[PDB]
Amino acid sequence: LQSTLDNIQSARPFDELTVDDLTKIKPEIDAKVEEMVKKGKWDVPGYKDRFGNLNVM
Amino acid sequence: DESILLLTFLGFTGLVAKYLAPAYKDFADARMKKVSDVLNASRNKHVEAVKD
Amino acid sequence: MPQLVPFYFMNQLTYGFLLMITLLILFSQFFLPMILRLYVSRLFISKL
Amino acid sequence: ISYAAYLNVAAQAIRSTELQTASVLNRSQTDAFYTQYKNASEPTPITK
Amino acid sequence: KLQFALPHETLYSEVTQVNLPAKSGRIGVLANHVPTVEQLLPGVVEVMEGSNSKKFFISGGFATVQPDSQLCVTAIEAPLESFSENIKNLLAEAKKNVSSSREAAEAAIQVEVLENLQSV
Amino acid sequence: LTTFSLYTIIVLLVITSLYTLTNNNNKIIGSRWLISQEAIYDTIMNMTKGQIGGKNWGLYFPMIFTLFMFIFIANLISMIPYSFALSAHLVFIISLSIVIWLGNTILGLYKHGWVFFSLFVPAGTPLPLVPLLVIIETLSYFARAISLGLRLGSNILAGHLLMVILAGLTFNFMLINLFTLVFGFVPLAMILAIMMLEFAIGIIQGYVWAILTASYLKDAVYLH
Amino acid sequence: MLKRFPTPILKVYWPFFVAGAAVYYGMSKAADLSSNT
Amino acid sequence: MQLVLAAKYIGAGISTIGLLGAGIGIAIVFAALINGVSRNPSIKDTVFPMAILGFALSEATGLFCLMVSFLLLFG
Amino acid sequence: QLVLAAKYIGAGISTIGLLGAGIGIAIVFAALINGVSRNPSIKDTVFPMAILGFALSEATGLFCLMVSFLLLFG
Amino acid sequence: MQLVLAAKYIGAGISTIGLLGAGIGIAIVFAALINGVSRNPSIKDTVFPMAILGFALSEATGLFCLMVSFLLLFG
Amino acid sequence: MQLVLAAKYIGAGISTIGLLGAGIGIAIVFAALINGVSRNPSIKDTVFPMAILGFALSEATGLFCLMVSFLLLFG
Amino acid sequence: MQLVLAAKYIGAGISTIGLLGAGIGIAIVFAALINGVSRNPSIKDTVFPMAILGFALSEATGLFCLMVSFLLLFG
Amino acid sequence: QLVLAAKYIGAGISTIGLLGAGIGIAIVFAALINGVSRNPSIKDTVFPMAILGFALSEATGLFCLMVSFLLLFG
Repeated sequence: LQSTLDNIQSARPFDELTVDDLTKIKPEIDAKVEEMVKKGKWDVPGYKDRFGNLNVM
Repeated sequence: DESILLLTFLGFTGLVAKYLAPAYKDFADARMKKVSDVLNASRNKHVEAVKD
Repeated sequence: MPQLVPFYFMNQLTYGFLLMITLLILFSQFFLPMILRLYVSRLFISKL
Repeated sequence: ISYAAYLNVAAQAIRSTELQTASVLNRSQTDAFYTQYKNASEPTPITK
Repeated sequence: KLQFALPHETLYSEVTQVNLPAKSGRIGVLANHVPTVEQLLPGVVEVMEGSNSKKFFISGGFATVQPDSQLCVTAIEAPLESFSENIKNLLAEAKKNVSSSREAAEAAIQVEVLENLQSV
Repeated sequence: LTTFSLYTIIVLLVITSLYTLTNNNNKIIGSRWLISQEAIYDTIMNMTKGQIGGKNWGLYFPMIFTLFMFIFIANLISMIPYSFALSAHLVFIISLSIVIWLGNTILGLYKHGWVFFSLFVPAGTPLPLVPLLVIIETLSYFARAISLGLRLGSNILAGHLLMVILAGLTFNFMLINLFTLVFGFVPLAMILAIMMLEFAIGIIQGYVWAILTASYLKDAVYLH
Repeated sequence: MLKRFPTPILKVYWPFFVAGAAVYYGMSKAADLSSNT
Repeated sequence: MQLVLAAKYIGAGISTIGLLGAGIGIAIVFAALINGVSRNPSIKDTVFPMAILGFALSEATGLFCLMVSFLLLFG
Repeated sequence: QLVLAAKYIGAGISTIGLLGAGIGIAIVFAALINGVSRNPSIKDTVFPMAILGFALSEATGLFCLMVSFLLLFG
Repeated sequence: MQLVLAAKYIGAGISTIGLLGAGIGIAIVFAALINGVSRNPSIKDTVFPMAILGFALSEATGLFCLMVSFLLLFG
Repeated sequence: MQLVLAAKYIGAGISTIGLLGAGIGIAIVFAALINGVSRNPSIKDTVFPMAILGFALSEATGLFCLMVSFLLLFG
Repeated sequence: MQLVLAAKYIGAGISTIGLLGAGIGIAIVFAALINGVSRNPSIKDTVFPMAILGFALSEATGLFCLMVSFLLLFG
Repeated sequence: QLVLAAKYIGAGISTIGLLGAGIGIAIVFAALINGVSRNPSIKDTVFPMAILGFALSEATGLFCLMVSFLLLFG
């Protein structure tokens, strides 16, 4: 845990973050994306549940 | 005839750049900040979890 | 009106309906799922 | 149900986070038995 | 001068802007307003004295601009923060109450309160 | 071949730029430009989940999206001072509308059988006006066939023609004597205001298409 | 930048595509008639 | 011949009057939206879809009128 | 000749009839918006009744329009 | 002859004008229905048979007018 | 030619009638705005985008009459 | 020629009709102002700008009509 | 001749324009009466508003009237 805490502090993409970086460190990203395209639902709660969702309407 | 129309378009882009372009910059900025703050919040949160 | 009566109606219309099929596929397989990457990425960030 | 009874039920519901003082709690629930009467004759008390 | 009062408290017993939820929708009073009698519905209420703003959650009551510029507001209970999670727990119960069940009407009032909570 | 063909290609390449360099390689944080295409996504997520919400709403979410964006781009490009009738070539727009309307009628017949014709029984109204209400429900159902196309087409066509007709008139205002050339700018400011309105109503119409062909699909998927 | 995740809902858009085909043929005949007088 | 071409342009002018009705109609719907919102500010999300729907439906009839006009005008 | 002129004129006059429908539709939709703002909750019942009313108002306008095409084309 | 035939088409166009009132009429009936029902939530069961009567009657004037338009044109 | 040219100028005048509906229309939207703001004292932040939306749309139908009017008048 | 000259003077007259709508329109904006300020006296400072704005926009539609009238009168 | 007839006809058409203005003035005054009757006291603020509203409505009517005069007189 000491080591993991250090790993979060000295390397962390958060002042520049591309979906390529999250896809690269976690293929869980692409797995979930693919499952959602397969699901045929393009609403995912997780985008609007803390991250914004301003909309014209 | 159509040079009058092109003049109208030049005026149109002038008004757009006067009023809308700084407004859209500010709007975009505001959202960008919000996304960033949430993102950085999540980073803090997992740091807490390690300590917990 | 010449802009509503060419003789090129079917010619134009062929190129027109081709653009629709192209865009439909283009959105569906490519450009919509790259926004869905933003959605899913946000939910993983939500988890962490 | 009367208008003020309508408001009353709403007020009671409104006393729900907890922080609720004794005066609130007394203002939320009270015990009484309205004793209906006829002419002497008494339809026996029933909780208000 | 505004008057805001409850049986067990007195809150403002004019005051610059007051926003009120009424039978007639929502009503606003700013300085002098013409004299009204309006029954306040179960409500979210805002009172502003200058730019300073205070937000009240109100159980419905009565509103009356008097023709002497006294906005008499009387209601059973008003701080909105105090009302604000335990209420969410209650809302589950209130849905349950509507199911079995004057008691029916009461449970309907609980639904009204549930709507009133959703605004918070 | 046609001029029209070249501008249809230009529309495709514009739309590509909205998801290729409007994107910041897909930055999670989001860029000023890519925030725009998030908001469009959200108001159509919440609109087509709102309209054609149900078990299937995401299944028609790309279709309503390519109907939004096409019209959204084709009413800015056609509003460039020299740029050709695509949406003022009504025959393509109305044809596209009739195709979608037919693709609803067929979708409804196919998915919801011959009780698709129960869509044109609006309600269980008293029996002496039941046959009348079948006749003037099917009539209005294929008034929907042409209304959707004629909405977009008329708006765009009228806008360009209004601007051009006024441009020619003010040309002749500034061609006649100098006392008219003094106060030659005052009608011009009116044309500028009209150009602002025509850009606005093209985006409003762009929302209106995509809600209407969600509304027709709302009727078609969920019976009645 | 670009990424592709297939959405197999092209058979969901079968009535839409079918309607397009019917109109292509009918508009071909209409186009031939309008290109005369 | 002139009589036919004249009648075409006259018929066009006459038809155009029909658009006015739709013009009033749009205003009536938007007036309703404003009044509804002011009477209940939390109505706003429920009313907004209905408002856009109603606008379009109102507009179409005027545009039908305009199409008859264009059928004459453009020929 | 004169017959051709006559159909064009008659078609023009009939098109004015659409005016009533443009107002009509709006009165139904206005009442829908007003009703829903009055109740906060009526919309599920009322919205079907409103779509029926819309159709009927529109239908009258469509009678004008079909009469116009019958005049104009023959 | 030419004048009489002409008068059929022109007269028919003029005849079509009357329809506008009935269209507006129907909208007024439905407006009152919506408005009333929003007040009560529950008047609607009483009000619905009354409303259908009102619809038929408002519509009817338009149908009489439409009949005259066809009679003038074809006959 | 004088007949056909006279028909153009007349037909323009006829089209001009159509503008009136929009003219009343603008006012109706603004009347709702003024009333609504008077009801709430404070709704205006929400309502003002809606008011502009309503104004533009009503006006646009009016402009469609105008573009036909000028198409006949000049053209 | 007599036909064309007649057409100018006639066509002008037809245009003048459109203005009637604008007259009503202006009044509607003022009516709302009076009622609005009446309902809350202190709404005036916000509302009076809105009223003059509404007047101007309603008037503008009228202006376009009146322009067509003057064009038919004088060219 | 035809042009002189046309002057008189045209003038007549312009007279139609006046109906709207008559309605317009009344609407401003109706609001005045309603407003005053509502307040007993708004009247002094409202009275300059009412005069302004009358004048502007009337002005559109005046435009109809002067066009008529130009057509009558020539």
